Amino acid sequence: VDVDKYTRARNAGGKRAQDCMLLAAEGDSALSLLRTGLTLGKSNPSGPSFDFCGMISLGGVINEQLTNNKVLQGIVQVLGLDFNCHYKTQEERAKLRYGCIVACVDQDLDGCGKILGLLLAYFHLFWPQLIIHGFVKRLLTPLIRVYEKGKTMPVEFYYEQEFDAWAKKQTSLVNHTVKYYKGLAAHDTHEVKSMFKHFDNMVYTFTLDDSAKELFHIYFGGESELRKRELCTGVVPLTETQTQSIHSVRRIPCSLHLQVDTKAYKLDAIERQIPNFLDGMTRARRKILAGGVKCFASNNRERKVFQFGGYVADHMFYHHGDMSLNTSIIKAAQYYPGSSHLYPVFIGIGSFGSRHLGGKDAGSPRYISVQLASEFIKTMFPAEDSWLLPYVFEDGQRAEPEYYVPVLPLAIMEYGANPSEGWKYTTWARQLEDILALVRAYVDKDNPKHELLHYAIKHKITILPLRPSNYNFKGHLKRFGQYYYSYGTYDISEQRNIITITELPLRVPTVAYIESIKKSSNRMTFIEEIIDYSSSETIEILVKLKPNSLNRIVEEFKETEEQDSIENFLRLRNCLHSHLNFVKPKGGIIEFNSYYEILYAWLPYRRELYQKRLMREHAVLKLRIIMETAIVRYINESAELNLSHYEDEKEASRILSEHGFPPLNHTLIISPEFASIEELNQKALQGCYTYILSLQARELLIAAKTRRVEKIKKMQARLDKVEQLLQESPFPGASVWLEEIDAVEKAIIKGRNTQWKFH
Amino acid sequence: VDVDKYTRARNAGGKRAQDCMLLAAEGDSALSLLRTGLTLGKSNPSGPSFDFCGMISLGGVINEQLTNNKVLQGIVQVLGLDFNCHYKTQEERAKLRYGCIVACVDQDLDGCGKILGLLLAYFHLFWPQLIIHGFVKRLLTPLIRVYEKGKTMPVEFYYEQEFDAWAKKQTSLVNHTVKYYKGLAAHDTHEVKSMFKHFDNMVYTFTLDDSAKELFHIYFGGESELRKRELCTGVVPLTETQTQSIHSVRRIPCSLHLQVDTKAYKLDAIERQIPNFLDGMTRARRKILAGGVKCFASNNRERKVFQFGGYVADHMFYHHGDMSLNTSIIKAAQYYPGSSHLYPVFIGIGSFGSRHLGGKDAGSPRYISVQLASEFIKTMFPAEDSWLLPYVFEDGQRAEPEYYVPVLPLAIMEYGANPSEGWKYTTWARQLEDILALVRAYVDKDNPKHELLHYAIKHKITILPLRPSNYNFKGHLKRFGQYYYSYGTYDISEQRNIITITELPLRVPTVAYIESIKKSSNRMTFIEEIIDYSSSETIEILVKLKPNSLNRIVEEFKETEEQDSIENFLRLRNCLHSHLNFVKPKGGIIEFNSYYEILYAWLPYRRELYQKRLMREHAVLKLRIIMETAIVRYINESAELNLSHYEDEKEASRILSEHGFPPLNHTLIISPEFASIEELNQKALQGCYTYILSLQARELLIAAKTRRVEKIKKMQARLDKVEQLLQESPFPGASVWLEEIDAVEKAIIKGRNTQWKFH
Repeated sequence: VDVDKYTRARNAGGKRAQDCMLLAAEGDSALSLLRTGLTLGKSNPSGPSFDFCGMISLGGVINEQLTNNKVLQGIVQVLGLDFNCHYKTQEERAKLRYGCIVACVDQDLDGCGKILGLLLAYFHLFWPQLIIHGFVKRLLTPLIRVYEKGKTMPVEFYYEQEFDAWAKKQTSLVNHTVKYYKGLAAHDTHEVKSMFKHFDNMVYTFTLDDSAKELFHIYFGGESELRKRELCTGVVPLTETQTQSIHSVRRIPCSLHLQVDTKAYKLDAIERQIPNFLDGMTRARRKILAGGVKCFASNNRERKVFQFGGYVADHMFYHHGDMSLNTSIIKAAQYYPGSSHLYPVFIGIGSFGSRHLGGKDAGSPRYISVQLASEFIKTMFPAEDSWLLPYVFEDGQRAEPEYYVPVLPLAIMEYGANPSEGWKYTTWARQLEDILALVRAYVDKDNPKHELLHYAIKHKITILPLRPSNYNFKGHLKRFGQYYYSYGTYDISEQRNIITITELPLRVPTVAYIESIKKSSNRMTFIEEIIDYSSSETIEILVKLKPNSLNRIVEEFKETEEQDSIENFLRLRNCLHSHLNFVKPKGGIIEFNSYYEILYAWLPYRRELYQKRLMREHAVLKLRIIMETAIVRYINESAELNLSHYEDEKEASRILSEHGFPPLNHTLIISPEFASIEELNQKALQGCYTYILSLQARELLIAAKTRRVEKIKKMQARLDKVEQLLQESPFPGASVWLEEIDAVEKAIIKGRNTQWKFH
Repeated sequence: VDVDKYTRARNAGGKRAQDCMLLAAEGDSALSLLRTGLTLGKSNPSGPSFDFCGMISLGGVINEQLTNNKVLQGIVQVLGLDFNCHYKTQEERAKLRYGCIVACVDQDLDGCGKILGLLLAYFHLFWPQLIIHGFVKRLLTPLIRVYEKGKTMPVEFYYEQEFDAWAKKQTSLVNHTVKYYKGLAAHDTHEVKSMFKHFDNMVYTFTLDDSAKELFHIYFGGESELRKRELCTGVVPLTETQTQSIHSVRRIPCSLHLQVDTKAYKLDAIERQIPNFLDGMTRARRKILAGGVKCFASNNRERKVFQFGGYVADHMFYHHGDMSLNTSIIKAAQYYPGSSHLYPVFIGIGSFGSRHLGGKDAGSPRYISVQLASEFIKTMFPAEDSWLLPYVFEDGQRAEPEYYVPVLPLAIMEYGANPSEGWKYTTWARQLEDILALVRAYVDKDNPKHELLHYAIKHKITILPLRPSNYNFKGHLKRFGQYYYSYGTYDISEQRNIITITELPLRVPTVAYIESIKKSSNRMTFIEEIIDYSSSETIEILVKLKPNSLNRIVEEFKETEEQDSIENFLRLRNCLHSHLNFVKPKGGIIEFNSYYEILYAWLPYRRELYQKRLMREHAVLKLRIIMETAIVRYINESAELNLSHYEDEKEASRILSEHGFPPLNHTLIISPEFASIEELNQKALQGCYTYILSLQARELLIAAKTRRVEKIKKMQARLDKVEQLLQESPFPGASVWLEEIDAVEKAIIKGRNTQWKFH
């Protein structure tokens, strides 16, 4: 009759059992917070205590197998729950040892949504009436606290959207400190006391409606086509009306929790394994790329992998562990035949691995240095449109972007595979020449197939070919039926009775291949020994045969038309199966039938980004021209017309306000940031004033005025060119796209002439 | 007849077997380097190839158990080695399948010294003649390469001392790039080709001498008192004569390798578990403290544990993994009764753990923030003498200091224990009042026991008491015999038949204690249930007894005089066993019989540091006074006496060289660094000149000259005070030490009034 990590309430199971509540803590950290709150003593006389309140741990807890869960068995035992009986009446519910169960879990993705979702699913499966009658409850701790200097009482928000609405109408949010509490352990000692002072206010009840029954069957108890539609749309956050309705009665519908908290957890797991089709990288790889750009921007100096990994964790908010971070960093710099990256983000300094072990023979991160490939990165990922991309915010801090939009589709140009046994994803890189022809035809108006390609977009004609890349592959790519096959190369020495394997299939490691041949009993009866004399980045495997075994091979493998007998005796061919699964930029899962669809879907995103880049540049140039013209006009209208003897902020302001000097916002026009065109327009015009008078005396000289006037002419010439670019026949920024394609191609050619070293 | 990760040489085992060599690679990364070098083809016609050369892996390999090693069995099989036969003659050695075995291991501590030391020990144990006749060899790759711009040929050094001698006489080492190769994976593609172009030059042979036989028995095959003396002295690096003798004949004595490479590996493992008695922290904790000071120096802003852990890895060269780093960071900020740190380095924001689980209930590093305790750290670890401490250099980059010398001995003031099952180390914190009395008496000349204490230092009288700290412990500390015991507190309710435990022993977790009582069958027969209603940082455990079991207890535990029957029925007492094992600052292991010896040994180090601080400050002040006097004298001897129309570096130099302006070194006098007094004297006087003429015109004004003159008087007054401090009766800087002791005490009192929050 014992349960681990369970503290019995004093009144539990007695006459006052219905007044007792069971706190289901997520883990040990949650238990410590509950123990502190439940034992405040005389400091919180009205707060909960160990009277009418108990604790139990939900550690682990991760259908016949469902009943074997030891953690869930303890919850049933302590609550007095009985199977085969439905708690449809109050008198039957009075037999339970506790009045209700309250789940105290973190408000993160690996919190409510997974631990709480399973608890709701477990109760719904066996005792639906308990959820209907409010037996299952949730402790809704504050998510965001805003602290202002001079005030000891913060402003607490239970949802992200609540803070966004409040911050929008809070004018300048400079004197306020914003803290995010995604886990129960994030609360300070004084914050815990405040939460338990109003403990009853943060207890929320779960309600079961008609829509929740279908949702429970989809998310839980089902791993089939039913879940596909739910995960193909993304997470829709709760609206303001829904949030206010929840707080009005402190009742949370089960459907709303599943649609938001549970779905987001499901999508997060997939996003860690499935890349986005816009750039073909997962969120973990984005932080490495975004961190790599930031780390090596000031100086492109060699850094150790573990040293660079610390930079990514410190700056890009990477908290999944250095073991996965260092491995991903190493994979981002590996360059060998059959490597995942045909165009590595980083430059590999040292032994980063080899094709023989499939990159598993990489050196230790302590001795292995890394360096950013500046030439390739600065062209494939332009820095001028990086401000335009949406950015992931981690606890209110800017992190790696939501997605990258490279000049060429990287989801097609690289080899991709997910080691995890779930949501299969395999991508075979298409050759650069085919991809360049398609993109150039789409953008260049003078291309002979420019009109034909645009016609083929709406009808999926696919006039131009897309073929697997044969770079760093001295084999054969043959298309039989609807699948491509990569064939290895072998040499036969009749006099020496030795078969030499000079090439393996496209992505077959040497060590794994030898094991597959060696473990085949039927094939090994013709082989006495296998010797691997292969060099780095080349295959040379000597297969020694029995004295009279070469002849016997041809009558046992039948000499298939598609596969040679030696190519059948030795597994020298493989099928290039593609599982084109990707995550949409807005959220969800998208399925692509062909590599053309991925390229066709990526084109609009890059097309509008060029228009967005020019439109924002046009807005910035107009603001800069106005500011510089006013500064130049100020020199011509200097102390000779209005002196600066006033030397006061208000007093200098009105004297020229009649003249007509605009109160433009400095530090924003000179240095734009991640600000949209609409956001820039309001802040620039309706901002501060102090951009004049703050200049030194030498700027008023005739020589100093000349450079400012010349600067205006330079910006005016640029402004006229931007207008011409916005009016191009195919779409705005078509010529800019073509120029950047050539720059990317030159960087790739330069990186291919060397071993992706560039120096 | 198969061996994993073994590539057979073409001539191995044949007529040319003696010309073949077996390369024993440390791991997969080493194998990749060997494969690249051995297959350079026509690019290296004279280099080694797969002819007369093979590879084998030493992965794992970590006496009856020695013979069961699968990895070593493969080496014996491929070499044709036979037991029970001694290779004392050439004809017997001709039966081996390879001429020699060459170990290709990293030049780091977890390289040669451990993997190579075991290989040498294995051969020495069974076939000593093979080492005598040169069968065992080592591949000595370059350790340090120095690259200078404009030259493609670097300068290679095989030892750290070789580079130090070369860099000492290389004048300004500004145009040279220094790279460290502590592992085989650190070599670039072009460096590997260079190494294998001269492969025979980097092959070194091991020689066995008389002294090596005893050393092999000590380091290997022995875990007893014999190893104690070897590890009590530290590592002595090879001298210049020894290094030159090794390179002259390419023969490495086995004794030299064991005394340097193997001993350093042994000491490194101990240093990761045993702290230094000067500050009571290991090398891992030093990087956290040194990183914490650097991270929070600019702004003391809250940072996540994983975010701060990335900073330590990136800046303090921490490469042992974030799992150990995050755990150590959390332990550095835990503050609860029975915690390891009575004076945590950091301020714990969030749930950092509790006494019930012994700190194991800490929150996830993602949700847990950390903040430096600036008030305590800036006083206990002064920043002005941090430049004086020796510093660990990782690959030529400055890292955390070799040791810290705090104002008070932290090795005595904190609780310490090593979880690892080796080199037992347990420290029980002495109370602050006893420690303050001892240190103050030693430093203050006016203390009544100042003369008595100094007399007691040389005779170990120990006039002043040292007692275990009772802070955050509502129990009893009783000294019986030669050991201290901490007793818990209990309450007995006769009418309720419940025993309430209001206090546990000093360092006994609540959860572990209940398990110990619950697992005792004899004790559990009187207990029906145990309920843990304890609050945070307080103990309240209800023990429910059988109706007639309280009486029976007293006749079964006999009511020992030292231990009460209830204190015996419930394990409410423990022995404060102390294992005072520490690592010496210079290296080695030191054993302390009593806590007085640790305090007595720490005193000289802190005493000389104060003298070193004042002596360097005196030297800096003299240089600053000379520079400022020259600048002031320059204003009085301005263009009126010598103009600056010359405007050339050489031309302006000689015109005032007759006047007598010294060519002082700027950017060093103004901003001292980790430079010794002797180093500072040479560089300051014999440096550059450009400290005059580089000042702006306003500095020559009469008002500007006045502040410079006033600044000289301020420095002159400080210089006179420093001379007075250096002539104090007990020792230089005695009053400075007393002032800093009060500052540390005030910070501790302030941190104890709060819950180590300070705000």
